[PDB]
Amino acid sequence: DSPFSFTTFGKTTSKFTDLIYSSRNPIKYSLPRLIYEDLILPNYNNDVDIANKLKNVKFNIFNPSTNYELCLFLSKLTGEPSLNEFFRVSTTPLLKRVIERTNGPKNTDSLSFKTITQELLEVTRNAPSEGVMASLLNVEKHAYEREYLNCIQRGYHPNVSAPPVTIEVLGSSHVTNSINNELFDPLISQALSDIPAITQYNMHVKKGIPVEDFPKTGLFPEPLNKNFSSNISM
Amino acid sequence: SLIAAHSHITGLGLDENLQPRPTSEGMVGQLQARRAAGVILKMVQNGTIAGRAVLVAGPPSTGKTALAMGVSQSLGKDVPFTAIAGSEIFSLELSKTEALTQAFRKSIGIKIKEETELIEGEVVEIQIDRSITGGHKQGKLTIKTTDMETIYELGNKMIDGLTKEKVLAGDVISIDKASGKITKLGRSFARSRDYDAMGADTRFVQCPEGELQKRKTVVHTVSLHEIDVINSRTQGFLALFTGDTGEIRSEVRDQINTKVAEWKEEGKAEIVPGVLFIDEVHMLDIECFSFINRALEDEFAPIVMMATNRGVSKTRGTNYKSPHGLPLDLLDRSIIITTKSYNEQEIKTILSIRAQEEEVELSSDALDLLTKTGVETSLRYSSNLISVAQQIAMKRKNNTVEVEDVKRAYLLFLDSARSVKYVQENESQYIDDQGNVQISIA
Amino acid sequence: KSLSLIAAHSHITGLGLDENLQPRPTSEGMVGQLQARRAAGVILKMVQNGTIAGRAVLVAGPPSTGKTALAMGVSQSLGKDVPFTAIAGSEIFSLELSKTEALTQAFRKSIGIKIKEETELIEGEVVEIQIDRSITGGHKQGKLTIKTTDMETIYELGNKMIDGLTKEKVLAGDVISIDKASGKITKLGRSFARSRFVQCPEGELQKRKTVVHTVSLHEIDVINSRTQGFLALFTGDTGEIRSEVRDQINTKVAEWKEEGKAEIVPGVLFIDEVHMLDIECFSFINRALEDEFAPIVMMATNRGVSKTRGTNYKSPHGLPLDLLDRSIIITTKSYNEQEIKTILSIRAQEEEVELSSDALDLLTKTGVETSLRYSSNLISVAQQIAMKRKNNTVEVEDVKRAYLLFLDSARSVKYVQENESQYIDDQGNVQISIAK
Amino acid sequence: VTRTAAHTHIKGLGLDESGVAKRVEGGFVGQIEAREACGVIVDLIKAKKMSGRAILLAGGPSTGKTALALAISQELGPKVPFCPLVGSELYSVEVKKTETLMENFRRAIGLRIKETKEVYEGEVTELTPEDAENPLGGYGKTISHVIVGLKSAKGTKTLRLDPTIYESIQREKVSIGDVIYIEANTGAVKRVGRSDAYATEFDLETEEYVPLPKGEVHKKKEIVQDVTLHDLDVANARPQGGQDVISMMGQLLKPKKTEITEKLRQEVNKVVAKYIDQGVAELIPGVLFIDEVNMLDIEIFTYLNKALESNIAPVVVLASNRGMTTVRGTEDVISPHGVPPDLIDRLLIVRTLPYDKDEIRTIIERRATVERLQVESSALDLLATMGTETSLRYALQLLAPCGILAQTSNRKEIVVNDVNEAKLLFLDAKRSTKILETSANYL
Amino acid sequence: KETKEVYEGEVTELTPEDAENPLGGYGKTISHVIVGLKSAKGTKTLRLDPTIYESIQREKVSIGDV
Amino acid sequence: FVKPRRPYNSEGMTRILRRYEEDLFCTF
Ligand SMILES: Nc1ncnc2c1ncn2[C@@H]1O[C@H](COP(=O)(O)OP(=O)(O)O)[C@@H](O)[C@H]1O
Ligand SMILES: Nc1ncnc2c1ncn2[C@@H]1O[C@H](COP(=O)(O)OP(=O)(O)O)[C@@H](O)[C@H]1O
Ligand SMILES: Nc1ncnc2c1ncn2[C@@H]1O[C@H](COP(=O)(O)OP(=O)(O)O)[C@@H](O)[C@H]1O
Repeated sequence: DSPFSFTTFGKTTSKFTDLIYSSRNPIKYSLPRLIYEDLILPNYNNDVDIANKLKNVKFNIFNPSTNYELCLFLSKLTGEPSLNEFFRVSTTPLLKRVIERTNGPKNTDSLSFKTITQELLEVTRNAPSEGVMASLLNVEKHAYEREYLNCIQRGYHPNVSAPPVTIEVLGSSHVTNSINNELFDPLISQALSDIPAITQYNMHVKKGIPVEDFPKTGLFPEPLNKNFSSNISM
Repeated sequence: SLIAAHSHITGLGLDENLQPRPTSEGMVGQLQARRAAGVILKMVQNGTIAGRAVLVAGPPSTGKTALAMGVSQSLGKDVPFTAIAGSEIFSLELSKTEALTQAFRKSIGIKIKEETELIEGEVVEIQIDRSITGGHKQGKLTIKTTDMETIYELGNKMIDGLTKEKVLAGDVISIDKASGKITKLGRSFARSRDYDAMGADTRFVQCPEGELQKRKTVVHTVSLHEIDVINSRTQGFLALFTGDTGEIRSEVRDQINTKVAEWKEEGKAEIVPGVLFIDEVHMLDIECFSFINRALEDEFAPIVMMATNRGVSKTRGTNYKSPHGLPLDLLDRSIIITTKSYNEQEIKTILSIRAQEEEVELSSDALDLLTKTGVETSLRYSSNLISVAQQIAMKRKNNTVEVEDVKRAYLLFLDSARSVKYVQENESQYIDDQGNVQISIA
Repeated sequence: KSLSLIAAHSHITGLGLDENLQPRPTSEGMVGQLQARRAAGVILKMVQNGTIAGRAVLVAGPPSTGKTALAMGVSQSLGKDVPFTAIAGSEIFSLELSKTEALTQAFRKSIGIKIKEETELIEGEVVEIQIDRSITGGHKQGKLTIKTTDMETIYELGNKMIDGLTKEKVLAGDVISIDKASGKITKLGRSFARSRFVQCPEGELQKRKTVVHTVSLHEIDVINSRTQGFLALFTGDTGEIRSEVRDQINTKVAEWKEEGKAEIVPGVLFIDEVHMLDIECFSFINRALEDEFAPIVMMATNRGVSKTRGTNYKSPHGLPLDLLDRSIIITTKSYNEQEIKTILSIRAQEEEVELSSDALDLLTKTGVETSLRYSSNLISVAQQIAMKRKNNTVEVEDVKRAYLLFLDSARSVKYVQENESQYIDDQGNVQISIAK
Repeated sequence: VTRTAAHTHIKGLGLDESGVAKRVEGGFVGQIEAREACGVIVDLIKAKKMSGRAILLAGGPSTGKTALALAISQELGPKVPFCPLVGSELYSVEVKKTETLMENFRRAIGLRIKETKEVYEGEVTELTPEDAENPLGGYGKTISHVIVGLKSAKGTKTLRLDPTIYESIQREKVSIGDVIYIEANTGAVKRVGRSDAYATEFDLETEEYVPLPKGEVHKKKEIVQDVTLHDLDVANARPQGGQDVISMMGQLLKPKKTEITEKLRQEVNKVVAKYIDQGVAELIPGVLFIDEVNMLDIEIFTYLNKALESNIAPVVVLASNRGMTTVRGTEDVISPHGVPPDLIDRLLIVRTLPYDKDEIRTIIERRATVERLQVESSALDLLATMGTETSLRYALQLLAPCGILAQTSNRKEIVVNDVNEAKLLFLDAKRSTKILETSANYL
Repeated sequence: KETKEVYEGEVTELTPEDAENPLGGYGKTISHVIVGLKSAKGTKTLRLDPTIYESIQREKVSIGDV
Repeated sequence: FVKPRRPYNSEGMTRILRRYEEDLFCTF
């Protein structure tokens, strides 16, 4: 019992056998070369890159070269020891701000203090059981273990599973590299996965790369059960 | 807990022949309404039929919600009782049909039977094998009792269980395989050489004897709304508690109904019906009534109890007056229980029961004058005056409420008619409907 | 392609007109309404010339009299590669888009840009593949031999086409179209070899083909808005596209048209039941109709001296007179018995229904007595009664049984007026019991 | 034993081969003309040729309109899709009612498919990944290939995984000593469980044990799937199931209804056309039922006037119980059954007629049969004269209190004194209205 | 209300002691962690769990910190 | 006859041993 695969892939018309991911959407959005060349990619006859610089770097209000007073004001507000952090916040997308977030230190002489709800949160990280703060802060896992939810079955499965719509442009490789980079971004896909243990042992001991230089992995949320991790039912 | 408005009622007070006693379980009077409520209680406990709407109608301060909550108290455990107000349907996240669908599906119960294995013993060896980043965690565990000795394999959630409230190879733990509960019973080894890192005062227990693994058939009650919330998306358990479940699709409910029918056929689960109570149902749009009109005709529908203190009045969303604030389609398919006003002795017994619930001792003449005020004015004012007269009673340092305390409470706090008369005698002092007020006293 | 069971206007294949813009009595599935068909042909030549823009035409008449039929005839006779957007009056009251923004989207969806580009492709018949690999797979060499019905070749491949051939696995006997520039491998199928099924291609292996592209203004507006990709064309969350991006698109289409790399094709926007719009929509429409990149707007309505929505007064056709000054009005009329009989015969041939002649005359009589749509709806029910008694031809009593079983408007109003005590009135009063 | 609620004693229309309905057969009493019209429309939807055909069921309250729609649903069988709906469901806070109208319109068109699945399955024997030459170059993954050794019945296959396949291998947490299920259409992976080739009781993670799968490792199986066009539309609107970044990031986001454009619907229709031209799919038109159509307002009616003219819309059934009622959303015009006349002209109205005393008596008799209840003849006559006196539904819902009050007296039959006790205990609409009129303080 | 048993002060020494029987294929196996602490009119060395040193390394605890 | 145990294979991974008298932490 599986969802219907709304996809076209390489099928066989029947010392190893190599299988490569080749799932594509049957719906194809066909786009001409002229729009992609003359409006997305910069060239000599357009001003995409110049306008991008003039809007993102030169007239950026968090530029320390021009708004040093504002940077000092926001540094006194937040207590963050780097003045270039506002520039790096404002000029990268959301998930890039998500997956390399580091818990850096902030100075005491500031105004962003510890909220009582945040202090209530921060008390119960490594607190064990039968503590009053931990037991008052662990309602949901108590309800998980009391209602026997870790051994429940799955009743609903989706009917159709489909990949995203493949955009094709005939006669250009740059669009193909850009689309492959957007669909299979190695930083995000490494954030949504994990490194094998023998591979990690080859990183750390046999190659000398330290632990904190690793790419960030294991940000995928765990499913409720082992049964809820998939859509194919035996 | 705290003494509430309906804290003096534990049950309905009915005989084996469904004859209500004149004074039982906090109920006095209302014999016909209590008889009909006992009939509807036996109907719900039977569970054979579904989708019947019950109406409780009468004047204000009569015993509608008291009767409904008494039905809930006599209903007992593992039977759902969704008691919502009529105003909760109007929301900015869910539609009225979707909110009423969730309120319907909260009152149908699924009882699933599960098999468990219980492991308790003295632990010998724990080996935990983690990766460098701590992601891939696997391990071995060695558990023992006085007669047997076994070595198990550990998973990720088991290792996270042993990591919290750490076991130090000589504690006696309890493991439920189907639940994943790690319960450290105590410690039996009593190791003399302990490092000065933890302030453990773990009680001395004895290492358990006999069979290490025992089977147990367990049961638990769940309802359909959390089932289709769990099956709705990836993080349905969090959306169960945040309430962030926006407009679950119809295929989810269809497949959940098919799976529930399969579970009933296989004998794994059985459906336990409950009661949905909609307090003050006259504040609902006619769209809500038209949805209830069809949703009462499904097999997956509970017994709906609706209470209305309104007379003939205009239905919301329309421009015509209707009996009980409801259209005639809902009154076509509902049986109505009518409540009646009280007498002197019933109000006196209600005040006696409430005073015994509030542990306030009342004299005879104070009780007579309180019943006199509750006959002249409403019942709720005489109910609320009791704690005030009690506070006045320990203000003069004696634990008995006499005439003078209730008279002082009567002078201090005003009625509805007294406040109406005192406003209407001094209409220039207050802001009127036209917004004109005389502020200066000259 | 383009699956369709039977539609209400599926029998209309275009406007039946001669070369002098004159209407035939019966051509391409349309009868009657000669002057309206002539006016719609004038509109068709107006669009086909394409030298003018932003002209609004209102089509008004009695209900069930050839309005949507006229619009479907115009859309069918327009043909492909011309944008045609058919919206209703209630499709603009969105919760995430505003009304004027939705009207701007519907306006810009009806103007297309014609782009001609070429792309060389290799398509042939795969005879034999050779794959040589090392232990670590660092260096791969391969031979591909491939053919048409005319030629033969063998190709030496680099490692990337080797990886792209072991992906989407090509075996012997396969017909593959290969793109050299982007490396896209498409399996058209297997050829004719008994030992799905397609034919072996003929002619040259390395064909250079040109294609004619069509893209609306709204597609480029969604793409050039950097906040969302091209998935908003399918998901529908465009979400209030700004005005400076539209200014860039409007300048760049003129820059493309002056260099000759593109041409602009105008289309027809059809707003059916235009009287359900609000006054704020019409107020946007009077200034939107004077743009250079505005299509020819066809609007249909049937109300007569009705209250305009959002106001408190009454206007002819539900539209205020400032909008009506910017419109030229085509008026339709009622049908005679001969035209109703011809319409019913056409709908009988369309739905594969065989009739008796006296049953057709009975249908014509009850069509000129009650409605055209009631007679066009009973003709499918009577065929099912005819198959319920196992005979092909529909006779008079077969139509009579459907007339007895299935009710029309005025008869139902008559029994509502007769037995209103058993129904819910406007005041919410009903009687259910039969006694007393 | 079983559960019933105001229905399920209706099993079908109950006709002959020639369509002539009997008097009492199949849970139906009377309504011969309406049942014959329902048989005609059932044969019409089974003809599978018509699109955009609409009828309206007109009648009073408690006359058998929704029962006819349920009988149509059971006469068509479970295979033809049936979409029950209420006129108040069209109002959503997430999305406009126009898109909800075509949401339910595209929900009522069925489709089968015959889909081939390329399956790799077996027991994993070894898990050896190999590393890259420079992993911290920023571009490219940490690993390059993963070798998996699959063992099944009469065969053993070794595969070289892509990294993208290895992500969906790792996410279901496989290990050596497991049984897996590679599904090659989408890259979806099912962890079947631990094999029984190793030990059983030495686990602590409530796992279940699966034998070695039969057949070869590489398979091609045929799977028959039933599907609608709406599921294809919402799968292409929110794409989940692939192995890209966006496919994971859609499965974790909140699902929300969106305004589906016409362009995706045309592309989906072209794909379904190319599926039906290759002899794989077959199109199943269905029935959409809207109860209480009078609660629809003017713009939904105006859009439905367009929605009925599409070449894909199914047969739509409406129901109402208003005589002379103004349309919702308008101020002055009055139209029959709360439905505007431009939509009335496209309908085929079916009258529903009220019942007599004997029809109420046999309906109460069959109802008491269905809920497994025994009634005396005098009590049945009292119930029949009450059903003529007040309403059919009040007598229909009063019988379960007679069952309870007969049970509580250690009795099996229902007597007239028991019916009088149920009379005195529970009230009806007319007595409650008379109490409301003669009331002191809005009682 | 709650009771907290705390240890705090400036670190005096931080030496993870090795085991008397190290395991093969590994490096610096730890039997216990010895940390010395000093405060106002008080100095006391500690004897800790071996797993605590991993949290010491994650929290970046050098010598001379509080 | 008894049925053999699943293979335990942990390469390049840390190890924590908790005996009766002393604890270990085999790291890298
Ligand atoms: N029979 C009874 N037993 C106990 N308390 C009662 C009884 N009847 C009325 N009351 C009290 O009177 C009040 C009744 O008001 P409420 O419960 O809101 O229902 P309604 O609005 O229908 O009168 C309740 O606070 C309840 O405590
Ligand atoms: N000239 C015509 N030729 C063929 N069919 C027609 C013609 N005029 C009207 N009809 C039929 O009459 C019905 C109503 O037409 P339509 O224009 O859709 O309604 P309205 O006039 O209310 O917009 C349609 O089903 C169409 O088939
Ligand atoms: N012909 C019939 N035979 C048996 N029971 C009927 C018949 N017609 C109506 N009923 C009963 O009347 C009730 C109302 O029917 P339904 O169509 O659901 O609502 P309404 O008639 O008010 O639209 C149903 O519960 C059904 O049991």
